[PDB]
Amino acid sequence: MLNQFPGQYSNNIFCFPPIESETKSGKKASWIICVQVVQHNTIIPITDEMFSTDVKDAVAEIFTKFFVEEGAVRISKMTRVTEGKNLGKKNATTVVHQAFKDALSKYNRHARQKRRGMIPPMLVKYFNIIPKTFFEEETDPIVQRKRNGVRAVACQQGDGCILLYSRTEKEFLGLDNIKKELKQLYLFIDVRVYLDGELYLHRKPLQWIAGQANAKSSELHFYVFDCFWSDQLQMPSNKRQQLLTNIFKQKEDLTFIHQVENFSVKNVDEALRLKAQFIKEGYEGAIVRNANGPYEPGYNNYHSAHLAKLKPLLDAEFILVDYTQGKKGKDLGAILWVCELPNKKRFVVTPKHLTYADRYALFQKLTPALFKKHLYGKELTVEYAELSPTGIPLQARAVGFREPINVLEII
Amino acid sequence: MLNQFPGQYSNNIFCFPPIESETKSGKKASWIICVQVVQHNTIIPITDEMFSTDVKDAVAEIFTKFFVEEGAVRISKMTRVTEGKNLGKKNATTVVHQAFKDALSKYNRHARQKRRGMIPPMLVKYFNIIPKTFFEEETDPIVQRKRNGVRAVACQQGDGCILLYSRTEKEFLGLDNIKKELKQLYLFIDVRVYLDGELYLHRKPLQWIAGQANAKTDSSELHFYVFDCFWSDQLQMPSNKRQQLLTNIFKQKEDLTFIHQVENFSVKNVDEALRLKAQFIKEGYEGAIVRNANGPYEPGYNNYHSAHLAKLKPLLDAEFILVDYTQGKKGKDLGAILWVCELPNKKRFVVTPKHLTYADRYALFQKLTPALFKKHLYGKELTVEYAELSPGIPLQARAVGFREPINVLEII
DNA sequence: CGGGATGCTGGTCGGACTG
DNA sequence: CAGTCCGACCCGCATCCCGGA
Ligand SMILES: Nc1ncnc2c1ncn2[C@@H]1O[C@H](COP(=O)(O)OP(=O)(O)OP(=O)(O)O)[C@@H](O)[C@H]1O
Ligand SMILES: Nc1ncnc2c1ncn2[C@@H]1O[C@H](COP(=O)(O)OP(=O)(O)OP(=O)(O)O)[C@@H](O)[C@H]1O
Ligand SMILES: [Cl-]
Repeated sequence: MLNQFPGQYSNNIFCFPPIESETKSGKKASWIICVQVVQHNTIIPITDEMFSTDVKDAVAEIFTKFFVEEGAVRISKMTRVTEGKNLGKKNATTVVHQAFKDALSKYNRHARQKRRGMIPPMLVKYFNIIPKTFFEEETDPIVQRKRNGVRAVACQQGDGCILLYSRTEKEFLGLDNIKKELKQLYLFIDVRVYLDGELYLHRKPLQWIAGQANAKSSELHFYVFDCFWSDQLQMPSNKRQQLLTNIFKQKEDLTFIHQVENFSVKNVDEALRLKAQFIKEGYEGAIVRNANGPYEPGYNNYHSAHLAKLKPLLDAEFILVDYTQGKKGKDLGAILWVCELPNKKRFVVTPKHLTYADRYALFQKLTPALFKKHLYGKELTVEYAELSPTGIPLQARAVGFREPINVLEII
Repeated sequence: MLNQFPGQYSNNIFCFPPIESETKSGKKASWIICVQVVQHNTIIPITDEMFSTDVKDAVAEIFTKFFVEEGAVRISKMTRVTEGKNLGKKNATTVVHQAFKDALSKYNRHARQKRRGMIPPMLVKYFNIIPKTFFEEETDPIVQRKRNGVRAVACQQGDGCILLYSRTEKEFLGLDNIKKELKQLYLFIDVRVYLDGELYLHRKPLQWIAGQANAKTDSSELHFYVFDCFWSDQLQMPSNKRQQLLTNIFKQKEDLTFIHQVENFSVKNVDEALRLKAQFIKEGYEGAIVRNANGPYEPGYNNYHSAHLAKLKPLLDAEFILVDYTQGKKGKDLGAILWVCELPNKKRFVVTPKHLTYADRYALFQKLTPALFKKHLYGKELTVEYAELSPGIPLQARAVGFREPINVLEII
């Protein structure tokens, strides 16, 4: 299929992307290679069918065009492809398909003769909250599913090696099914691009997925949800996702590598419905990306404020050790609980099922005495997001106690 | 030049190493490829001169031999090499040289069709001490120079990539001069081998060497000095055997410019080892490495240090505040005074008086008082020769002397 | 300095080859 | 007769050498 090759198609002539460079004189140079199909002294339009079956007396011609900054163009002689290769085998190529292969050959080699390490993948700062600025952009944010697998970044070392490394900046062993497909895909795409994704196979626990990724069965898939260039880390998230989609338009025959579906939302409610939907399809949640977010690598565990994860909260039990009130605004005068981690380190937990009138009334009517006799030392189940690395649970809310009490009635 | 190719030479026929395999029946199979040079219907001996100039009407013949466990041998047809390649260019090969290239081709491909990640480099436990067990082995230990550079392990990923990683298990950028030569060297050597060495360029500070190794834009001026090798499937292999394999690897290619084997020295006693250490310091190296002859390769998994290597280097210098004194507990150190300095973190450690006899250490610990020490030694600054920092206390610490010099034997 | 030619390794294809 | 080896064919990466500026 055409458009699997990089470049623009126009007036029946397909041209690969111009490769620009500087010369000794300091002027700008451009070099372009182009493919055309000639039958009966006529350039005919290129069709997807002629990649499977030849057309009678059609000849493919390849030529290059070269010119300095605002100078006259120079053309090469036409190399005529009149015949496919591996002509007897199942490897056989059509004339047209073989010409594009030779064109992409000369193109990739020209790029190599006239032209990179591991970058830590970007990390998500926000958790079940979407900053209002996400919907103040000219473009709507993107929503993606949140797969509970193992994270991996792909790149090509320039010598030709495909690098698959981890969130801990560690190269992966095995995954030959994926590295094989990445080697194929990198012939058709810019070799400097980093592909950022998740190793995963659906309906499988993370212990199994992490088991295959770390160990040295070729059954995992690679779901790419982002890309970036080392020299253009400020490129907006939106533009990075159009480029990523042009990369995957090229190859749709891949079996183990997949682009992650992108969803547009205009408000928080649209986003929370997609998060609901992905949980029922068995995923871990949703990812929200600001449309103008740059690529902020996670150097020294840095989290970007232009992504948000939408996940369900974790469950745990803690010992209630004290109570207090909120400080800021509406939370001022509203009661908060103080649980404690086994390290005697303590944290605030928010009553989830009480109105603000209750939180005000409860903090007014409670005494150190009545809390020592009825609440101290009780076990309290706490929905929380993450543990601050401090170990403190973040965004902690009290679901309820084991032994059920009504705190409104305590005397 | 012949011995640049793996295999044995005998009766004028060179044969590459047998590649063994299993069959469905479970019997052992062996496959061998061999090269011979025939002139006038006679196998003539292969010479290094035939790699630069052809011999008239000599033809090189390549053939394979294949046989199952204790079964009759099967022979292939002879592939005749009558002509070198790149015949007009400076790339030209002789007939004989071209045949060995084609043999090593079929050999490497057969090995690939019938057949690995980072392992943390092994770490040195002992410091300016050589255990007596090093000299109880059937073979004498090996001493090497200690280059103050950056450590690196080389291996080949099997797909064809050359991996150069660090002690931190992190792949290196740049070093194209070194990776280029490793790719050429790995055509002739077992592809399963790890080469363990040091990135270095002599008479240059470590800030510069580390500067070129870490950055992705080095000037391609560093060298790679290999001092060990290992196989993932045979980490119990004794140090001695690993160094012959390593030396056979480097016998092959001596044309390399950026890759070097580290000179091996035999010693029979501690004094022999310390003279080599002295000698390397005067040539500007950091010290010596001592390897027990039967030491396996123990990778530094959780910063694990192997008790079958020892470094011999000069000690570091520092100043600490004297805060207390005590005595030794074990044997000859019993009743002998020790000082107690303190790190800025208020953590304290024992320092040994270096220039006092044991009679002095006994007398001092008997005659000293908390009073006399609080008034003349407490809080003073004391220079301390030490080895390393315990992962923070200085280890093997010795007192050179104080800033303001006092004679502690005369304190009253 | 751009590119054809040459040779190399790794990939796939297809036809023996042999227990 | 089931892998099991291997020549053949392509292709990306090197180097060598000769136009092409
Ligand atoms: N489409 C996606 N976009 C971004 N991240 C995704 C996506 N699908 C799955 N993920 C995973 O979610 C993680 C979000 O980054 P974050 O810093 O939140 O990780 P974490 O909190 O340490 O791990 P977890 O999110 O599992 O608790 C990434 O590491 C990635 O592996
Ligand atoms: N011939 C050699 N054999 C072994 N190690 C060598 C040799 N030459 C230099 N070295 C270096 O000495 C180091 C000894 O390992 P060790 O665990 O003692 O390192 P370290 O103590 O953390 O670093 P340093 O030795 O610089 O203090 C190796 O990492 C290696 O880089
Ligand atoms: Cl040396």
